[PDB]
Amino acid sequence: EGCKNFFKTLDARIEAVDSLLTVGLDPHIADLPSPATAERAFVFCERIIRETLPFTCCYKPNSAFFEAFGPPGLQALERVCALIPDDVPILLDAKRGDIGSTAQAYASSAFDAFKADGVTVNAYMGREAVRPFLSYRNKGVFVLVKTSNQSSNEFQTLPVRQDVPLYVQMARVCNELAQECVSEEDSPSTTGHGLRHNASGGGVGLVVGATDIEALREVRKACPDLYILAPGVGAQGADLERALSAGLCKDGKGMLIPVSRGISRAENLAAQANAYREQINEVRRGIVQQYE
Amino acid sequence: EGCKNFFKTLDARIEAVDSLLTVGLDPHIADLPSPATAERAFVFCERIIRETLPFTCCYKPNSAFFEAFGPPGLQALERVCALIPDDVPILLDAKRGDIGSTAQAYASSAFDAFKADGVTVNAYMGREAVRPFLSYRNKGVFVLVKTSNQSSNEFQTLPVRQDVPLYVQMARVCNELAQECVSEEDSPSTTGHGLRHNASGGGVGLVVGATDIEALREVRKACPDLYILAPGVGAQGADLERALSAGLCKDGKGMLIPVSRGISRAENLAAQANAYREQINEVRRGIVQQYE
Repeated sequence: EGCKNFFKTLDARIEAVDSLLTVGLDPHIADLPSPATAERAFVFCERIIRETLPFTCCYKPNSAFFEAFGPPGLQALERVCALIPDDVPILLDAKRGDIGSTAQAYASSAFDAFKADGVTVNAYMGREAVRPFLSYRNKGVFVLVKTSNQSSNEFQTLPVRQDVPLYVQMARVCNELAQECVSEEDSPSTTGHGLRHNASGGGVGLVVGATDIEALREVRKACPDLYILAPGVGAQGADLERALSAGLCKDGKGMLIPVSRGISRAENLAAQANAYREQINEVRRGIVQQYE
Repeated sequence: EGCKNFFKTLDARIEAVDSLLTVGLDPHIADLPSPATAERAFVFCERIIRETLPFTCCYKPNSAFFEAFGPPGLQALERVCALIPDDVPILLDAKRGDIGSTAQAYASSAFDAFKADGVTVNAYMGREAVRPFLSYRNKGVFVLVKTSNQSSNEFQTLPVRQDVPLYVQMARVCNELAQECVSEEDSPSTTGHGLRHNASGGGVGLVVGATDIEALREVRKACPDLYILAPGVGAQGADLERALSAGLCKDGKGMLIPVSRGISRAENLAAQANAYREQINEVRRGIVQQYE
């Protein structure tokens, strides 16, 4: 079964280990034994995977930290991705964004070379920057909508042309794009969250910071079915219970909570991972119970 | 003299070889001898540099095409960058864009590891995504304003809050950012285009497609001194004479014309490079002559 994908594999993994926890694989030089190397970055990511695997539904390595070591850093990235099991999606956080010809090469890099199951994308340049990634029909493509940082309140929150914030228009385009890539499948869906993904387990995802509760509420309203990657928990001190409440779908899914330092710096990685997992699960229980 | 920078080195190179031609180093698999490899990508870029060097003021390798071959592809990128002389700026077209911590790693990748003199950046996430690159005070940081593709007329041209297009607000932020990073230098400048770059030869650049003449006119008006990288010529059939007229500064500089396939596919690379060089120069003659 070399038919590993993003969303279908994800859903099974989520139900199998009961988790929406995504674990970031970010080898910051400062967190590695001195003197830092690409090899040490590999070991760092290995131990993390080895210990948090039972509580994790998805691994999110961030390309920048590997790129910091040059070619040996990417050599480490490839080895890290190859280390992750076939039943656990790999979301490559590279926030790539360029024109057609060029985006096709970033897509191939992420999927053919690094062998990721999903990838992060920047759509400032419009849909021509997202489609090339979606041609790989079984892959997850997560578009940056409203980010977790402070400066997101500089362009992303600008009123656009009753006016809507730029990030909202971005979400509407993403939803329209999701609908465009599932246009030939029997509609309406027979399971419900039909735009969540396509028959191959591929589809459009959204990146919305957990830090901004309003944004999650607005994005969810524009894109009711799509998955949302919500960075912010731990490091940026985001309110986890309030975030899930705003972004989770009726079925208690449709949202991924990525944590990096929150886990990697912990005395016990495995115990910490589970702590977030359980914490997340307390909220999911409520959401799913209200509608039964 | 290991004091190579972007803008000061650039200006000298521009005057030395009399050119605003930037040569793209984009090894598309389709243009390489079959079966394509990272090694063949290196040779491809080598021959290009070897032949167009005398007419080129800057080399622009696009990271995506190297990333397409995996780690060996980046191993090739590093070798390509190391091949370029000390008097010719290297602009790494990676369109990187992420938060502080992470952007610092992309910066280090581009400068410490790949040893580029400049880099392309995506500011959808605001100024926190650009500053980390600017901490490397002698480097050129080119922000995506209004791109050359079609989909740029999807978000970039949206009216923002007398309303202005998003790309214009993006330019104003870039100019405000340039002014922020040169705030401690004697002002006004003694040479004029003072925000062009800082004392270390570093500074903020702009990426505006040559294809959209109006955009060039608008961006120039918001950012009168800054350099503009204008992709579009050749491949996307942009009007070169009209583009330069809209974006060139009074002194006949402040603009870079990147060409990839236009050159790489030519029967004679060197002759073609010069053809664009001369073509560009005919326009510069006029601009500089009107104000004398």
